[PDB]
Amino acid sequence: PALISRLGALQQIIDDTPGIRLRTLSFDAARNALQLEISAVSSQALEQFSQRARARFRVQTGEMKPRADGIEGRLTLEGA
Amino acid sequence: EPSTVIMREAARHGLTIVRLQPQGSRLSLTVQPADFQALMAWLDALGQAGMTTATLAVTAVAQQPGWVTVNTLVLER
Amino acid sequence: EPSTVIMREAARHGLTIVRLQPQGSRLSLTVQPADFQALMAWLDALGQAGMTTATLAVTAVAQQPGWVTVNTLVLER
Amino acid sequence: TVIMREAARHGLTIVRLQPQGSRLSLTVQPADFQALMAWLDALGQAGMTTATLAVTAVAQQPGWVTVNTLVLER
Repeated sequence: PALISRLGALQQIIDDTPGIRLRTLSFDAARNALQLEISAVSSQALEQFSQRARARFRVQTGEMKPRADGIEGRLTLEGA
Repeated sequence: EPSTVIMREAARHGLTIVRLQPQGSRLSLTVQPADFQALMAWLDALGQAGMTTATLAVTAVAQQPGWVTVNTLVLER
Repeated sequence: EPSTVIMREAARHGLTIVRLQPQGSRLSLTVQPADFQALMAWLDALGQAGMTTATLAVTAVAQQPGWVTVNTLVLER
Repeated sequence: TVIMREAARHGLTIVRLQPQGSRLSLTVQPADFQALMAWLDALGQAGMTTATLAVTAVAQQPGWVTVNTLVLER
């Protein structure tokens, strides 16, 4: 279950990074779409502690489509 | 017996089910604010028992670091 | 909606439902060992919501002061 | 401005460069995502942060994305 089972650690190592926090998460098996929503709790930590994170995806069986960043302490991932 | 296994495992992971309403082969669940890790452990356990997560939408509780509200949750056999 | 009101109130009173199986216009419930006071509060609340206790059989847990197993419980609307 | 010099230093190209006051709207060619981030992080150093960034992972890509939107500020 490479889709479901990778949530959790995925949540933690995000929430563990000094500066940011997983705000919102959505999964639809039918549409195969994992929408993530990461937020800032600082002032430029969403770019710094981020480049790193796209090494974490693509070491299991990934799903990465787009990644929108709109500086409303806002970063919208899709693992579809 | 699907509802029973869902509820027994829920209790085993510290979670509280409030609503358990079928659509058909799928059950729409309403769940109280939960530790996200516990939620996943629970769903993963259910996955091993043949009920897979069809839909899941959660939002972080802003003042509680590991916790989420469960907005949507639908299981399917 | 009978199952929903049962479950919501269960959570409100610190109780855990394991089984919720109908047998015609009445629901047979299986409940985890509980504080008797909480159990009564719960059933009393359900009574106010239009689900009356049709059957109830409980035994004290030895050696837990205040606690009972719910041996039989059948609700009716 | 050293947007263009750093772009070259990290492989691949800026195509269009329109201001709208203290912010620059860029169009950028499909890039290795890692290189893109290195570039933006370099630009971050000494001023000039990423205001907006929207990317799609162009199909059959060991690490590549198209840059749909990009706006820098400062």
